[PDB]
Amino acid sequence: PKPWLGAQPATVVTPGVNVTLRCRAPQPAWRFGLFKPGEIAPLLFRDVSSELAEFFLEEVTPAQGGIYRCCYRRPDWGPGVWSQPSDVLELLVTEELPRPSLVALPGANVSLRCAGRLRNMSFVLYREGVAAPLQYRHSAQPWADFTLLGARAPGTYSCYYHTPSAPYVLSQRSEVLVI
Amino acid sequence: GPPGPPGPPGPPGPAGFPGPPGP
Amino acid sequence: GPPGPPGPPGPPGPAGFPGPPGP
Amino acid sequence: GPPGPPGPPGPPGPAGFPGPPG
Repeated sequence: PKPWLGAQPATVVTPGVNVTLRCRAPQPAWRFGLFKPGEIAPLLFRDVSSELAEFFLEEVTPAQGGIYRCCYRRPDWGPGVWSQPSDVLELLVTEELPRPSLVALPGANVSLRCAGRLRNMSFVLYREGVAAPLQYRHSAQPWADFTLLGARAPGTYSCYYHTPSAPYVLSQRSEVLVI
Repeated sequence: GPPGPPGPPGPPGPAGFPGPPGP
Repeated sequence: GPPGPPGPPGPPGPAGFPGPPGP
Repeated sequence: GPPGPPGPPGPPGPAGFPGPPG
């Protein structure tokens, strides 16, 4: 019975905020383990006698980032014997997201793709000349396509991406794109 | 019935202005 | 009954920082 | 029922590019 792992408030956060990792098993367990990759020893472990265990990371630092896994254990189990591991949880702690690239896709109407390297982000298109953004879209993919209408296409554009909700982590703006 | 959940996050702010020229 | 509609979206974000200077 | 309270504020815009050189 594989447990599942969750991160609150987010999977991508700035250094200094508090992250609560939450592991849950189908039936109550005695000991929950928080593992980094390949290490037999859990970094953190909680004795709870519950189906749920919360791991509180106060003021996260870029060291607390990485791939996490949850496993549980019962008292009557062998030594170094743990349950099925949960699906991975990649926690990213950074001041800033890596800069996106803004390109035009060939096909009249014009389509742009703001591309970063991080999944689950909100992408935002800015028009050089206008303050408020032109278009914005939330995507699971590390890119988003914007469609520009025919004769409103020519101009100077740039994009940035950010986390969907607070605490926000922002990327820098892409190099401007000339149409 | 109860009040609905909160709305989604507001739209993103305006882009930052370029800085002054250098020394 | 069931709870109401989700609220309106929030206010827009603030403007980003003005850029650094020159060099 | 009645509608929810408004959502959280949006993210800030991207930071400004550095200025021209001297």
